[PDB]
Amino acid sequence: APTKVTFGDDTVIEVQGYKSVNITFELDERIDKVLNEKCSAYTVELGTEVNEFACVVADAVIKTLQPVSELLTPLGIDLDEWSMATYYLFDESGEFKLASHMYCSFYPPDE
Amino acid sequence: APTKVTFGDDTVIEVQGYKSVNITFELDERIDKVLNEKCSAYTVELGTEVNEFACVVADAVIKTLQPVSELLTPLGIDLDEWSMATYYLFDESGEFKLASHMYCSFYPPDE
Repeated sequence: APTKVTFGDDTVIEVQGYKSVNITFELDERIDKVLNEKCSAYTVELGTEVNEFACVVADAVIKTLQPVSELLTPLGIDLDEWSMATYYLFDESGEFKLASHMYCSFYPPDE
Repeated sequence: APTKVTFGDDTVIEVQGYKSVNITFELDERIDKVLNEKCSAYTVELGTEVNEFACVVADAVIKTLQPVSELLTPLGIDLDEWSMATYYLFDESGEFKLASHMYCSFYPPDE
């Protein structure tokens, strides 16, 4: 919800805070170069959690690859199987917290 | 369109200016009481013109009176004429410039 700020008089503005998040994809090591081009730019609200931001990134990867579904099957990639995978998003140092540069992978951020 | 403010780092904020407008009605001088109570509070963008503002106040007046349209016919009010009538909005001094307090009437602000 945008925060309404009244300055007295008669004028009222409402602001919303976002953060420009750039994601480097490590999903398949092959089609990652095209994911870092077509669905690598995001802008998320400050109050959002990573568990819910991983969903819009998930929907964007499939919507990016769905038109070219038939050129993925020779590579062994199944969008139906990819549609239900667990997309993890962690910091540049490796932690499930929002940040500028984040990594996307099917596996947790190591240990 | 909300103006985007890049503060460096990765934080982007969207700012949109609005203006609190309350309109004292001069439409019928019998139902002007119930109009000043249920559709006299608006929040308009700083750049909106009055001729376009008159269209949302017009719809808000008819949509306020439509659920009780059958009680307006004994008073001599027909929405089908109000639905197609022309609504003027002017400053406290009779100018076509937005302000906190404006008037609404079927006639221009005198001469």
